[PDB]
Amino acid sequence: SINSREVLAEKVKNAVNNQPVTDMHTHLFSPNFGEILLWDIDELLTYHYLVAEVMRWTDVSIEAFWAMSKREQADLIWEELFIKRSPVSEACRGVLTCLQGLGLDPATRDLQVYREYFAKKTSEEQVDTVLQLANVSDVVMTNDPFDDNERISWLEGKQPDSRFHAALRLDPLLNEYEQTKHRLRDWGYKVNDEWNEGSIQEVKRFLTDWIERMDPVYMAVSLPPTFSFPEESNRGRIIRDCLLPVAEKHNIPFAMMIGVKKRVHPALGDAGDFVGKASMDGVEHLLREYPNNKFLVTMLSRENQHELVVLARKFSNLMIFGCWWFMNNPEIINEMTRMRMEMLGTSFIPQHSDARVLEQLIYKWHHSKSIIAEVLIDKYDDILQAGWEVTEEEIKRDVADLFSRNFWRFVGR
Amino acid sequence: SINSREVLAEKVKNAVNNQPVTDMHTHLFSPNFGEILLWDIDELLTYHYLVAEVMRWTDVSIEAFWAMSKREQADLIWEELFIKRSPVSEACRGVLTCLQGLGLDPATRDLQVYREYFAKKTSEEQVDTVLQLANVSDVVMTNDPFDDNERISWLEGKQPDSRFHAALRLDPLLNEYEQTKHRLRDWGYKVNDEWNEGSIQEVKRFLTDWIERMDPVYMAVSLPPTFSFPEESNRGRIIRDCLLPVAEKHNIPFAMMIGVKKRVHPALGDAGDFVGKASMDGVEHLLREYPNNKFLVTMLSRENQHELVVLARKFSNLMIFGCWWFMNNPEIINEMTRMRMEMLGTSFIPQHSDARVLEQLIYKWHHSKSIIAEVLIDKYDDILQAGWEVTEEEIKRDVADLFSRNFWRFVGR
Ligand SMILES: O=C[C@H](O)[C@@H](O)[C@H](O)[C@H](O)C(=O)O
Ligand SMILES: O=C[C@H](O)[C@@H](O)[C@H](O)[C@H](O)C(=O)O
Ligand SMILES: [Zn+2]
Ligand SMILES: [Zn+2]
Repeated sequence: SINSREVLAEKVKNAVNNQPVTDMHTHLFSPNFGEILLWDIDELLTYHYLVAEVMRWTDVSIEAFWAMSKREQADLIWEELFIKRSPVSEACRGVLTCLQGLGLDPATRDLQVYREYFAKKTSEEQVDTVLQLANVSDVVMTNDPFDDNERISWLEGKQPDSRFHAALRLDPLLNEYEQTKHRLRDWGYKVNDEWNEGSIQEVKRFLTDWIERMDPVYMAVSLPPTFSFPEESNRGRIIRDCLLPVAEKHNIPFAMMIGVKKRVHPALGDAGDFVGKASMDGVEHLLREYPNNKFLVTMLSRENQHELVVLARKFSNLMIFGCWWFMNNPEIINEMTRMRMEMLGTSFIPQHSDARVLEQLIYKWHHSKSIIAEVLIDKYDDILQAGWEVTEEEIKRDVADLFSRNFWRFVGR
Repeated sequence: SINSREVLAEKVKNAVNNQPVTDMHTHLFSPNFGEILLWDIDELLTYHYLVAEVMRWTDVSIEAFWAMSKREQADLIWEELFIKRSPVSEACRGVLTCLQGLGLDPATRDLQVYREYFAKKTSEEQVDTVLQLANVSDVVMTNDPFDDNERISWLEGKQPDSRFHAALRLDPLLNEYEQTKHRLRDWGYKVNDEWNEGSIQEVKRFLTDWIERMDPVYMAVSLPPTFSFPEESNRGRIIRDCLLPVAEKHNIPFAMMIGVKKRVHPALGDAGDFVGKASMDGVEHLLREYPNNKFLVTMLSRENQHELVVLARKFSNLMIFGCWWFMNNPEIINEMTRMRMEMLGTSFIPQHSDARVLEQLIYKWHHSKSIIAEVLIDKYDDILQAGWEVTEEEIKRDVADLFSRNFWRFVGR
């Protein structure tokens, strides 16, 4: 039986380590979609998190950086962030965890040798390897139909294998309708100059056509710190007249990733986004006024985290998830996961990888699981010491909810 | 390939229940038009059908009734027609069907709890709820340009959403021209004292102006039992020289609801109209003499129903529809629907709801569909007995024709 923190620690760590993970938000693609799925050490080293970091150290111009080849970029970052300075940051640590996880030894710092490993392997094989090592059963993608490369694949019949699931990303439609409406009409969606019945129906038709083609687990959008709802704006009316009705009809949840301030430093590309605290008014209104709609929410500002948890206490149709981006750091992952558990028990989704490069699934889940395991150990021990019987079976059940079941139960699949 | 009677009944009922309905005559309005759209339990209980019925029981004078507030009128009707006597009449049965459909429970007879349901929703939300429950996809309104409230609404650009369609009601123009002509000139339509070229072209202009503003699926008028045509009167002349030619040009059907005798009991208001049998001469003449015009007809007298069916056998430019008002009772709906199918096959429109209160769509259609399903089952079964085997697809086709396709195909939309 489990009758001590010591015994508990072992059981929790084992259960957490063995629980197959459903990664509900990533930037990975089923291997059959082609090169859009990024992988290998050079891709790991050029993750935009490391681009931002290297630029704080290197005298190499950002324009010169983008001009270099992928290998040149990787060599520079490795040299600047691993050799000239110890790789102690979270993103650098992550690269190391991946290498070790694949059987490569960071002790040698032999980059040329690490590279050879990847060269003698295919995309399909590396996917098998990584999913096995990271113990990830299901990966949810981010599918942007407004991206020409991504859109052509779906239109031409490309479909993910069983391990990969689609999520209809809609940032251009909701946040740039003034420019995006012209593309809809180019694709046959007769949206008019004014927001009338015709415009509302065509936008709904656009969403329905893409839902049928992708069979998404949810529709998503990243939003700025200034997000508000209700709102007399293109976004406010599209959400009110089109997105919500369609989502309820198909019982598809609406995922909102709030707090991103896009391109405060354009020259840095994907690495040029900032953060800002948002008002909870919009989320609060959406949850209260649309009780038949489901909402998946994650916020970027550290200062929004505690109140988001309290908001989940208020509305069952709100399912909070992950420690997103700038929140995806040990210090923050820990505080967020503890506040969440203390006020929500196990009724939340503690994490997602947001993996942009295949191998990251290894470090993202290993770094997170160790922290989540420690929180669970503290929480289980507190009730154990209080006289409660905790069985290994109940631990596996709870761990399964946190890393997989809660999501699937919420999406309705 | 259906050969057993049980499967046949099963497929017919499923097809009827699943078939999205086009309700081609109601007194409902798109929710954006305002409070003109009536809804909720108090509105249901004060429907004029129940006003007439409660007066046969209550000692409360009609004057006092009208003096009462809406909620007080509802309480009296509830007490008098539901508590003091079993609510077995069709209208009272309808209110119950509505409450049950909404998820409310008639068993408790808790009127206050029922009211609480409506109080927590908006008109927009309730229309969404009711259109779904009643599986009604299209509602045809009754739009009267002679009503100040309605007119100004159409003048200020108000447009119904895609679920609602307009029908240009002309009772004041055709039945009260003498008093109405002064309003036509007040609006810039210079009709002359006598019926000449100018008076004819200005009346046409009025019609055309409103057809362009409403884009009605048809033009309508309710007529008395004494209706005649040809006829040297304002109605006879306006119809001959204006209505018909204008209707033919725009290929717009002319709907005539014949048989009502207005205000035989003035104090009852909307619940004070009576019925009388009409001559078929006028309708016979119109169909034969104006073959390029389309006519939608429904009559109020039980005694007019059989010959109307026969008239439809004579003229393809006649499309009979629904079981109107005093005909909208199970006993009459059943005999009417059977006489119609027996002499016209599927070439007619069996029903319309005539809803004045939103929630009525639930009971109007539920009560009618069960009866129409019964008739279909019997007729399909009769040919099955002869050796004919229908396919489930042919059934869905026939059902679609009756509840929606016959109307749109007839109006040409
Ligand atoms: O976590 C960081 C991501 O890789 C971002 O670059 C991304 O834009 C963000 O997660 C999003 O999906 O909107
Ligand atoms: O069913 C009865 C209606 O509510 C009547 O009051 C209405 O005047 C009639 O249907 C009409 O449109 O002439
Ligand atoms: Zn992301
Ligand atoms: Zn009517």
